[PDB]
Amino acid sequence: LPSQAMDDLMLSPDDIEQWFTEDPG
Amino acid sequence: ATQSPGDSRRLSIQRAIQSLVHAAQCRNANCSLPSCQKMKRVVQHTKGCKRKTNGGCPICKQLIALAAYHAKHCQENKCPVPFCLNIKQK
Repeated sequence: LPSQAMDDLMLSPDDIEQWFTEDPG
Repeated sequence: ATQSPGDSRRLSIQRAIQSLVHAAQCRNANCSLPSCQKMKRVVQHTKGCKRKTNGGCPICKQLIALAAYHAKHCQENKCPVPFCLNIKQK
C-alpha cells in the first residue's frame, strides 16, 4: 500500500510523529 | 539528495502515517508498542474528539493532515485509517 509519499501532500508532520515515536522509555 | 526538506520531513510523516496506518489497522489496544498505542490513540483521540478539527486540537488536524494527505495517495477504501477510507469515498 502507498503509505509513504512526499511531504508536499501532507501539512506540518510535527504532531503525529511524536505520537508515532516520542521517547516514553 | 533524496529529499532535502525532508527526507527527514517526509520520512518522518511517512512514519507518522505508517504508524498511523498501523495504528489504524492494528487493533490491539495492548499492542505494546505504546507508541503504536499512542498513534492509534491518536486516531482514536482524534475521533473521540470532535474538537479535532472543530475546535482546533490538531492532533487530528495534523492527523487529518497526516491521514488525508496520506489517503490522498493510499488508494484504499476499506481497512485502517481515518480520513483515509472516509476521505477516500469516491
